[PDB]
Amino acid sequence: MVEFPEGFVWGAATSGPQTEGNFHKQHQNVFDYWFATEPEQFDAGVGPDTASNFYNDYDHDLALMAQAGVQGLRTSIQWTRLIDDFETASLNADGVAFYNHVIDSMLAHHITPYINLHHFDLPVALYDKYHGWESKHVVELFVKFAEQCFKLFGDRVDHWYTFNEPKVVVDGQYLYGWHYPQVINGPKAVQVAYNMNLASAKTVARFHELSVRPEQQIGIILNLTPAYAASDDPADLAAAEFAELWSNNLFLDPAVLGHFPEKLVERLTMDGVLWDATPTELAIIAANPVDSLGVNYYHPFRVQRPDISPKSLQPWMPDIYFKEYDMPGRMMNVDRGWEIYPQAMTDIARNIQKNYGNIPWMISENGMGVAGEERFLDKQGVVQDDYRIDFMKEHLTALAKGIAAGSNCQGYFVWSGIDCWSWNHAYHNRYGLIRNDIHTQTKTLKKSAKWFAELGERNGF
Amino acid sequence: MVEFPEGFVWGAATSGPQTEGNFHKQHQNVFDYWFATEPEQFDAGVGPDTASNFYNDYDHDLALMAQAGVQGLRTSIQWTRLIDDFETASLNADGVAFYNHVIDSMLAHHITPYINLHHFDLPVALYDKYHGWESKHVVELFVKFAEQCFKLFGDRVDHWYTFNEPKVVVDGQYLYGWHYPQVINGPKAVQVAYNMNLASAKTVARFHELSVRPEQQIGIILNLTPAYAASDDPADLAAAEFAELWSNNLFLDPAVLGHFPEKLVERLTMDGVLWDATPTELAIIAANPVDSLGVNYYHPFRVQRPDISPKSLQPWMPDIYFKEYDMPGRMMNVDRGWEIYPQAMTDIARNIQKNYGNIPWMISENGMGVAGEERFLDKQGVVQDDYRIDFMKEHLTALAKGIAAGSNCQGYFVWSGIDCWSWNHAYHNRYGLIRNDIHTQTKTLKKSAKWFAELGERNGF
Repeated sequence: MVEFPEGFVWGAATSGPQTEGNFHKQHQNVFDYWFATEPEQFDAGVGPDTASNFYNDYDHDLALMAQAGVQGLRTSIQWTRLIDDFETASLNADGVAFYNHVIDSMLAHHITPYINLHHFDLPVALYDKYHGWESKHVVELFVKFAEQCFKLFGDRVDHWYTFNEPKVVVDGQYLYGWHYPQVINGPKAVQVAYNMNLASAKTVARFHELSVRPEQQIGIILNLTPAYAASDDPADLAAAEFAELWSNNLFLDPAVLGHFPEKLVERLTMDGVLWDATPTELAIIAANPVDSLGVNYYHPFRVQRPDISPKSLQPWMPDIYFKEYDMPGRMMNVDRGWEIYPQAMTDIARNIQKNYGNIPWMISENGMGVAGEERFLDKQGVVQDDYRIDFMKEHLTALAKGIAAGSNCQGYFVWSGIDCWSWNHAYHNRYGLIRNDIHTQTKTLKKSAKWFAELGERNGF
Repeated sequence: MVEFPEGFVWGAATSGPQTEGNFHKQHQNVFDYWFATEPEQFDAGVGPDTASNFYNDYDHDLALMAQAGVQGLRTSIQWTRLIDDFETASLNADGVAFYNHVIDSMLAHHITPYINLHHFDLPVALYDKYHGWESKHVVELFVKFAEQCFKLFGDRVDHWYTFNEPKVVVDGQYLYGWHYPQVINGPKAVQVAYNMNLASAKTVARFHELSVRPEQQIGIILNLTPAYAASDDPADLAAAEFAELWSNNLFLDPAVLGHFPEKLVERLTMDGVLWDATPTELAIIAANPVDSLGVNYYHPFRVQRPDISPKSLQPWMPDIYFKEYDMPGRMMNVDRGWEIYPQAMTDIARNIQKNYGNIPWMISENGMGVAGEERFLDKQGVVQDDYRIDFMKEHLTALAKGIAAGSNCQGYFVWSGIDCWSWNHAYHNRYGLIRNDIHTQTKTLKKSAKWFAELGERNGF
């Protein structure tokens, strides 16, 4: 009734920081330090020190994911676990040993590894010493960490990603207080977006200098969620224009086309907040676009005119040009606060096909987070998460229309395999096909896990 | 808006004698002896013995030059420091170690070495024993010295020069009294100019027999300022034609074309002052042209007829055919007594392009000297030397339009990187991107140093 291309990958996505726990980890990332000093900023004071116990229980957790139909698992390597000295990227022997264990264990459970290098987990010491992603020297230290990952694990990992959602690092660390250091500074944010695009292009370049087999490829993972104008009012259309350039093109265009979006550069310049770039850096970005795209999609983005004129006396923010809009009658993931709009999948697919060379891409994250899932347990402690199955069906239906129209989508990864630690929200909302009882770290397939395994067997539903 | 070829080298120029100091040097060059016996001939009694302390401070000095944007550094090895016995070019172990330290330090700071073999520093013992450059035996001893440099340092130096401006040695030692021994004798000057051309050619032959890598190449550094005639009257046109042949073709033609300028030798012959040359020597000159050209430009050269007839009874001098002329309305460096005329660089570029097979060449010196620069210190001890930036801006604009017309210019070297000892003028005028407080040997980047680094980054301005 709804079928998918031959070879389509059915996978799951997590990250190191949200699964491993902090057991024996050498360095604190910014979230580790945030929790150590202000535990009250986290749901129930549950931080990342244990998370979903993946450091200790990886082998059996991978077996459960394989049970759940996870043919590919995408997670991340922590800079703060792998590296001893950041300046030279010397190696923490115990951390290298741990990532070889989980990659080997993925293979033994017949899971294809997809390895992302960075997922919101900047080392706090590099923020204290250089201001983190503001520093083009920190950019270089990142590339040297990437180089080690490629040399250590490239022999049995084909599929890599530089970053998960750099835009969330920019927004979170420098615009809205979501991430420690909670800086609130538009111009810095512009430089950080620049610096992270540059780090990604420099990592792509080093990846291909070091690759040995043709099937090795490196990509990036972004939100491509479209900006719908609230109305056809010119002021709402103009707000949606800028929201689109700034939330999507800022990263999509340099990663895939090789250059920054022309209209955005012009607006940033006119406002006096343009990044500092050099011709040599821009040439690196132009010469090393990603091999593939990971699309994270959860909810649409709707936007109307700003309440006050953008020429008002205020600190510069991208938000001076647009304000978020609530559509009456929207479908809502309420205990979460997000709109549910599957059709955006189709728009994204068409946009990639028409405007971005129909580059090979995957849905790298799609999922629904729900609170208090103990209420939906049945007589055997199996969460009856039909809502999650229906949510997956609605978005997969939309995806398949994009594919039949000709968009080069090659896989679908659910967020997430096993309930994992959702930053300051901790375990308030669950996303997994597999429930984790975090008091005992005992995990059990949900109803959606068996549906997912069957979806992969029939390559459809 | 003014841009340069890809690969363009942004560099700085100095010399051994003007930077090192005489710390532990085995031999006196002619300037050393001259300061030791008549220190009253040097500005403020400041001599060569400490200079800018490069012998003791080279590593930090190079680090400072690297942050000033010095991509290649051109300096010189002293005959009087490297060599123990001149007759066999046996080695002084401490001198060898010193120059390996310097060269290694350059590569460690990512500065490409450009090594010149001679910069006005004839060993004084060789003047006393053979009358120096008048002696073809001394020519042979220079070649034995050069051979040693190539063998010692050829493994990690690609770019060489035989001489910095032999013309200044001819002029200074044998015409106008600028250099000890201060001989005033036209006929000897003519022989010394022949001998040094021969010494350069023999050194080029020795270089290529010893070369290991195709990248290795050796040139000569000349001043090629054109002789602008004061007017169109034939007496003025005649004066300028000879001034051109004498001050430029005398060295350019044998160095690049492999033969001497015929209308010049004809006049030296008719005046009975021609050098003594053998056919075998002339064969060496023709068989070993240079691989490249270093051009020194500072100010134009304007010329009018001589006040009396060249037939008058008087000692033969090149000047009997021309007199320098001062053009009304000239743009002046009124403190230093130099006219500013950046258009001459465009003329040089065109002459090399049209008449010397567009041989690869660089601006090996260009710069502006200013006295009493403490007048422009900020509150943090940084010279505000905007005049120097504008000087560079004007000459680089002229340089670029020569490159646009097709001239094969590949680099631009500032005189100088660090303030250095300008012979009898000592430290009266400062040329550097980097100030030296000569009493303490404490060096500080000037404003122009920051403006030189960014220029290298844009490869333009």
